[PDB]
Amino acid sequence: TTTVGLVCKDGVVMATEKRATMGNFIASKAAKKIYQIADRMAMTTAGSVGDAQFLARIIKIEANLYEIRRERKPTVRAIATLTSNLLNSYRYFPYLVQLLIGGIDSEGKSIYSIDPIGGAIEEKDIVATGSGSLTAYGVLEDRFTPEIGVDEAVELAVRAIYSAMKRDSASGDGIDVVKITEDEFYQYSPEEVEQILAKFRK
Amino acid sequence: TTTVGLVCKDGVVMATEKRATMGNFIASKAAKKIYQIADRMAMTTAGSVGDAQFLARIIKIEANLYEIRRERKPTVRAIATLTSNLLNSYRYFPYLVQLLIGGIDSEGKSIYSIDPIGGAIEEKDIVATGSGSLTAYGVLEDRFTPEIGVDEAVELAVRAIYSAMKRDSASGDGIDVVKITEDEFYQYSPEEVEQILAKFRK
Amino acid sequence: IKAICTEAGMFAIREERAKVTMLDFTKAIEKVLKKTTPIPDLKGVMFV
Amino acid sequence: QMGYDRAITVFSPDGRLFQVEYAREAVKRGATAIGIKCKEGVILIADKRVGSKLLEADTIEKIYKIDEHICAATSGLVADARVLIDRARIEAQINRLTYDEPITVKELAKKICDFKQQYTQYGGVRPFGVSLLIAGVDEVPKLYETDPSGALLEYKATAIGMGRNAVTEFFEKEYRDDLSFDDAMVLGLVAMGLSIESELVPENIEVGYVKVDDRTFKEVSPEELKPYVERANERIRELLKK
Amino acid sequence: QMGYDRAITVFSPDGRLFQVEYAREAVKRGATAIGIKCKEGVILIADKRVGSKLLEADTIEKIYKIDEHICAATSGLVADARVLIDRARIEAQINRLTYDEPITVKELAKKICDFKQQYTQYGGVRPFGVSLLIAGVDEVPKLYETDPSGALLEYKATAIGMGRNAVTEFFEKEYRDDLSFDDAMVLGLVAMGLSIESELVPENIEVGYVKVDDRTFKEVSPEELKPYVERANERIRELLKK
Amino acid sequence: QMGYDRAITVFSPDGRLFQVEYAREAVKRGATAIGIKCKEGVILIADKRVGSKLLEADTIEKIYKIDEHICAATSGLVADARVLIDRARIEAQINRLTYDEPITVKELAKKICDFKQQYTQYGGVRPFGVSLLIAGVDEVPKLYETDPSGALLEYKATAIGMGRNAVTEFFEKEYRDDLSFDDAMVLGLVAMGLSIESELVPENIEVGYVKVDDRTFKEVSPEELKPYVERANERIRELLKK
Amino acid sequence: QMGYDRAITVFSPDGRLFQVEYAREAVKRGATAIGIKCKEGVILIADKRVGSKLLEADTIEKIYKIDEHICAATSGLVADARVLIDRARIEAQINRLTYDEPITVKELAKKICDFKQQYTQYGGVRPFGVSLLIAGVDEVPKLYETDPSGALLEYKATAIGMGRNAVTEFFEKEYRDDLSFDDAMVLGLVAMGLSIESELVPENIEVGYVKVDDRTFKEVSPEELKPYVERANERIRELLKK
Amino acid sequence: QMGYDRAITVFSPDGRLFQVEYAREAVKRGATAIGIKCKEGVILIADKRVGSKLLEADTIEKIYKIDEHICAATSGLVADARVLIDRARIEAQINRLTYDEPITVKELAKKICDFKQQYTQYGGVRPFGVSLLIAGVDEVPKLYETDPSGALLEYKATAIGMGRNAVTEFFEKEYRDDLSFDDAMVLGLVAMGLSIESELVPENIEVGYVKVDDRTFKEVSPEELKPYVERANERIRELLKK
Amino acid sequence: QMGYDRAITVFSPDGRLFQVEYAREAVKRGATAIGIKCKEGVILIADKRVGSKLLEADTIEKIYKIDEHICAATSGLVADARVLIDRARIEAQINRLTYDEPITVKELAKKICDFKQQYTQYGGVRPFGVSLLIAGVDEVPKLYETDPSGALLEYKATAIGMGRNAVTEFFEKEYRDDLSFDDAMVLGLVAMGLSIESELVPENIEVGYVKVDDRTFKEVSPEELKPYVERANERIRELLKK
Repeated sequence: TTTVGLVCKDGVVMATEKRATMGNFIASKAAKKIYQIADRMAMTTAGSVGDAQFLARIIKIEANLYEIRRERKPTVRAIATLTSNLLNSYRYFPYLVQLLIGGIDSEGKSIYSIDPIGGAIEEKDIVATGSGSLTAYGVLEDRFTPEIGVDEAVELAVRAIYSAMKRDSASGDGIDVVKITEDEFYQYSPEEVEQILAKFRK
Repeated sequence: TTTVGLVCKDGVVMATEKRATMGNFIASKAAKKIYQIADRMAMTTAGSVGDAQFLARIIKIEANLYEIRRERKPTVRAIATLTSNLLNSYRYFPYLVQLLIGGIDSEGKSIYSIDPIGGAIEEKDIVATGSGSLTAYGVLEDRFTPEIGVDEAVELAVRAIYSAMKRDSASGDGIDVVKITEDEFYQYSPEEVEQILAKFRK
Repeated sequence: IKAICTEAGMFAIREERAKVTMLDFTKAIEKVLKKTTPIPDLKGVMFV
Repeated sequence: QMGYDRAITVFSPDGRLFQVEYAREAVKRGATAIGIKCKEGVILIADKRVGSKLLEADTIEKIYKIDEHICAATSGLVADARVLIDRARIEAQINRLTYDEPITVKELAKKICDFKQQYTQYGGVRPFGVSLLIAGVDEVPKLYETDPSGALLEYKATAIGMGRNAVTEFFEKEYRDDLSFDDAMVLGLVAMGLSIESELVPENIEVGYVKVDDRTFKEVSPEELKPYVERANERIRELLKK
Repeated sequence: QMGYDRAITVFSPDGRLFQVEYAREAVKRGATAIGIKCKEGVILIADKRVGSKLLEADTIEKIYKIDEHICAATSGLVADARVLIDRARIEAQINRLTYDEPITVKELAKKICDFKQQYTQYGGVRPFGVSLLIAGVDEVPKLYETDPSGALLEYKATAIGMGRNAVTEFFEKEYRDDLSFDDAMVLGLVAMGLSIESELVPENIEVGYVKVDDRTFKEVSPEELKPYVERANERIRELLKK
Repeated sequence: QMGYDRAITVFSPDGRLFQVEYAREAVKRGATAIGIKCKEGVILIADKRVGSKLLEADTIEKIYKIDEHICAATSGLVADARVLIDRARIEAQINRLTYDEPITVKELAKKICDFKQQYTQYGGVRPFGVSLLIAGVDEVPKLYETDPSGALLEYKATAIGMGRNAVTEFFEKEYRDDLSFDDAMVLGLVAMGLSIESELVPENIEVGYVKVDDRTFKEVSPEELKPYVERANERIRELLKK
Repeated sequence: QMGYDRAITVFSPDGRLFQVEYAREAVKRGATAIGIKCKEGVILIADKRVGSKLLEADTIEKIYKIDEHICAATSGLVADARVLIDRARIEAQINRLTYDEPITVKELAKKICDFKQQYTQYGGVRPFGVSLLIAGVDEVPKLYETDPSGALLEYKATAIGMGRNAVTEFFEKEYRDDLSFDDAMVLGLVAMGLSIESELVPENIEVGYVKVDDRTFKEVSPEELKPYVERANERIRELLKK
Repeated sequence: QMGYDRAITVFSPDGRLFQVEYAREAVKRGATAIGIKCKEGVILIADKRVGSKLLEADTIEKIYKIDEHICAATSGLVADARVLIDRARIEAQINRLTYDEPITVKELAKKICDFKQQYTQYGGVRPFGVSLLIAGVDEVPKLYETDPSGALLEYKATAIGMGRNAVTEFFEKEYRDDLSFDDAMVLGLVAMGLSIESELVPENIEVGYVKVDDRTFKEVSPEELKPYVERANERIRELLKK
Repeated sequence: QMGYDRAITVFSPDGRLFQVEYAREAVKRGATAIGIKCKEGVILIADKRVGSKLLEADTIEKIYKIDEHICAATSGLVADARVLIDRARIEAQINRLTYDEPITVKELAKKICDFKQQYTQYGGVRPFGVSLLIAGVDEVPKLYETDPSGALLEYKATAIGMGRNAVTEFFEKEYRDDLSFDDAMVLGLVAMGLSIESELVPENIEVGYVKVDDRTFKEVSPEELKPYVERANERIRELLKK
């Protein structure tokens, strides 16, 4: 499996593949890998479905409680660090998930990549996560632009996953992309996204 | 994955190579693996990003708690013992990491090597640690004199790890220098470092 | 209060005057306090 | 009153908790600590007045560093305040650990008020007889007063301690809302001067503050107290003759 | 004297155990908060008049977000309020953790009542001397009063604190179920007006609402509260002629 | 004095518990409830006629579904009811958890009493001054009253609350053990009508039942209730003219 | 006064704890202990005076060693001192465990005043009723009086005990910050001899001292007190003729 | 006094804990235990007469073995004597467990004082109503008296119980350090003669002693007692010719 | 003295525990039990006399075996004896578990007494209301009396309960140390007769004994009580003729 993230100056744009494939397996008809943490906050996971979903419930519940406490919107940092800590305290029940918890706040736009050993680290350019990550970097780093919008960012999140998929058998499809342009939380949803790669193949 | 450190005559210099890869996701290559304990205290890690930052955050918090409560800046030996005792606490799950804690304090410059399990031993002016340890000792000690300064110490730090890199393949390219002279706590980051050793390698 | 006024005028006599002033008053007051305070405000050193 | 003040568990038919108020009579035994909040920073001024010349002036202080951009004062028991405020350090720390965001002054106040609050509810352990002034700047200055109950009240000019009633009267009259850091500083030296009822020496007082630009705690040296104190002494003498 | 209000583990022969009705008297002394229920939402109003110009005219808060669709307002000690409001926010979220369902006003209410009763039942700890108003629209608007007893009472529209009786009489006559959001809002501003026997200026009141057609909490901005108040003041003045 | 009544772990010189005898009267201080057993089910009727037009007609509620086929009414303090019925409900589903058995009416009340036994023995906690009547059909109809002490009494017709004494007398002459469901339902209401001393309106009183054909809790909405009430109201009139 | 001294939880109306007041009398009944701090060290002297020759040559023990360069001496209840001091040694060892640094006198003092504070909060455990003067040389000499209340106060020359008042008056004239190591320790013997109202001999005083220049605590033999005692008698004699 | 003595927690205006000093009165009633140190060992003599002659008074017994060079005699409750001695026994064997050293006279005394003291500060539990004298030669004679308070006073001769009064007033004249092993054993036996006001029989008395040149507790059989008893009986009789 | 008697954490100002004094009066509102020691063993007798014939005296027990060579009798509450002998049985056997040794009479007497002391430290538990007489043969006969206070005393003849005084006056004249088994038994029986003031009937007395020679406990039936009871009863007749 594989998930991608990039930091634009207009938003944060990330992508997932909903399917989680062992190597031929179909986990589910559709499932969730993109969790809406806020209209400005997102969680895109590569790893297990069940751990990712488990952690997400906790986090969604604590984002809104943290908001009511400071009477101030959750920062990107504050959700990130919480997940590092949540993982290490509850590791008694095994965790095998990499998270990308990102979004938009006053400081700007940023993504934090979290591994299940812990850690939250600052990314302002390129990030990709999973077994398809190695291939994905090849694509993203050559075609990155700092001045990039969310409009050319979706095309890239597609391209990056699309290559991982065509060279990993353990990378499922059902490609959803989330865009957070700082005005809304758009999900293109599978049907349009499949048409972005229809014009990259043929 | 190898770290160095040297006492100069006037500061403490440590360096850490960025490139940490576990599986098919590169964790670090553009994200840090050095954390700020106090103004002119650092801790460098060789080992996983996840382990290294989670344990360092506690030590960093308690460094602040030290400073404020007693109105006393903590020493390298103070931070060192504390870290040892905490690595005793949990060791049920991955918590085996090679830490170098050094910097400037109000009794001189010190480096202390903290063993993965607990324990702390001191190093007069040269340390290493890592799997490149054997190659690094040669490069640093030959070009180490009692009278080397911080400018030429940052140059050296890069030379030990990059001579070592060749014999290794648990490490790759991307490197960070930190310089702690008591006038700056600057984090050199890939760009700068690649450019200084561009004159001293070609 | 009538006794304190009387103490003060008597205090003046001890100080070789007919003039009653503020130091003659302060002792006169203390004499009467002696009886019915002291209550220690020396526990103010234990309060920040 | 009469057994409905002799335990903390009780209530009175007045609907007071007389035990808490007595805990607040503890705040009024101790010395005055006064804060002003202005748009360009926050000002904290503490009494450091020594009972003797054998008392060491260095610690008898109120002012505690808590966070990089948070200091605070206390009034109440000495004993209660240091334990309570070492709790506020920890709490500030916890927040930094788990969110990696330095604690806002407002959140801090809600957390340490709730800590005093378990000790007010419980019968097995007394509340602290302390009020705090929690002063810091997060993005823009903030000033709160904690009650001995655990009540939380936002202020822009406030006092606790013995000198409090006169300082309440004082900031009605004198304080203005267009004032700078420098101008409101002097005014708080006149206010400390009023409460102690003499013209201050800069060795029986201590100042800490947080400015927005600096975004730090500093502690004002005796060298650096003097221009505020000299300016003050001029207006303080006028109120002790009129 | 009574001897039935030494602890909460005592009862009266009257059946009206006095020590929790003295937790009730604690509420009354506190300052007012009114809940007004309409068919287009619920409106909720509470004091912010507190203190003079020493105190903030932006004192935080009496009008709590509990959810992003539930608000709460209080009377009694804001200390006892603090810990309770904390538990409310976590509890509400806890329903969300284990169901991913918005907690309904009725279900939220029953859980805070249960929390209150832990402290009420044990004799080694006192009740919270605070009452709560819980206002939301789950999908039908609902309004409850939770007593310091942790007892539950439902109202069409209700108030608590010093002004309880004035408002009570006010809505007795005028309140109808056919009021619109505008009508009911201005009517509750008249009633708040009466409670403090004075006009309303937009800094003495914080006012929030949960709307039917959004089912989300939003707090009315200071200058946005100014036109409701402007029409209300007319009426408050007519009645303080009397 | 008298008692020996400030501790529950101390018996009076009569040998009684003043504390519990006192807590029995708090059931009475609260609102009436009328339970009636017939041979074609068991009806429980609960008073929800209370306060003025300031309250909603729904005032919670007072007749909780305990299980599918078991219900209970409450009289007395609401706060105490809230937690009691919480345990009751959880224990009803616990029997099905460990036996997959619909809980018997009998056993459920015995364990409602067993919880309450614990809060009568242990002085670390108050008695609950609340009484539930427990109506259902295990497979025959049974009506119990649970008591604050934890005493347990099977009835075949009863009242509790304000009407406890009044209605015992009503039923010596009137109540038989050969009544129909309908007759019984009307007769429990005449008596309820007797208690408040007034005509009943079905728009503020809540009736539920469990029949023997049904074996399910059902609840009677006011449209249905109308003919029952109309046959009650003639008789309530007959009574209040003598 | 009455009822505010039957536990440590209760406050009296002035905000004073009368329980805590009785704890200062506890300090004052017991034997005098004087500390005099100078630039070159800090000397701690405590009364070893015995009312019989049937008590030991050195009665164990008036001046404890509690770390490498940190000592304390006692006045008040000497029973509590055994426990207090068992703890003080451990806390100073502890900091040597966890940072492997000599603990500073201040932070050691903070921690012991937390251990008092722990028994002050709880009303189950009565507080410490003994006062220790913890003295040591770190960065520079430091000297504290840690009170039963759980408060620390720093002094530059100090006293506690029976002699407490007499030696406050003495140092007010005689102590100055120009005093050598020797002129100071000798001045404390003069202070001690007034206090007992007798010439000093080595068997009725116990001296340790702390050097800067060794950075170590030493405990001075009765033999090496003998010269200083001799020097001291002249001044004591003059004072006892005044 | 009153009210400052019907709890452990209470302090009196004197600073004394009258509760603890009333458990020293529990010791004071029954019976002499005598300790006498000398420069050639330490001898511990104790009473062993108990009631009439049905009681076997040749056993039970004050001089309990605690180590191979540690013995203590008791005065006060027999009930308390067993547990405190048992703890003492535990602590002695902990030193052997963990250091492979018999514990020193000083440290055992030090410890067992701290144990009594822990129990002083806890409320709802009392200190022990027994007093011991701790006699031993580690490598040096020591003789201690450990108090029901949990304080430590080293003596070179003392007595507790009924005979305390007699033996003090006797030892003013007689006691010296020039005593040997023999002169002390007979002299403490005279001391005890005065205390019960009679001549001694080696049946009703028991002696254990710890000698420097053996480093053993040894318990003296009545045949061995008897020679020393002859020496003493003539002295005791001349002194009861007053 | 008044009020130093309603806690057991409380000594009185006269030194004595009056709480314990009142715990030794519960034994005396019980039935006598006499123990007498002979060279050939140890005999334990107890008053099984019952105030009516609707109870069956034989089964009501009085005197229980504890170990296979230790027996024990009770006086006081039946109730407290049940907890205490169950303690006893478990403890006697616990020695056999970890040493494989039948428990020594002293040692059991001691361990029961340490149990009883522990209920006399803490004010949270009522001290025991019985006394046991512990009589067995370990290797030699021993005959103890345990006290509710948790004290042990060796005796060679003793009683507990209401007859305690009379059996003391009796055995003061007639007790010898040179008695045989048959004589001791007779003497104890005679003595019990004085206490009840009347003849013995085999059917309301129980006698159990442990011989040294055999070291096995055996219990005397009514059948075999007969020879002894004729011989004893003639003496009782003569003695109580006077």
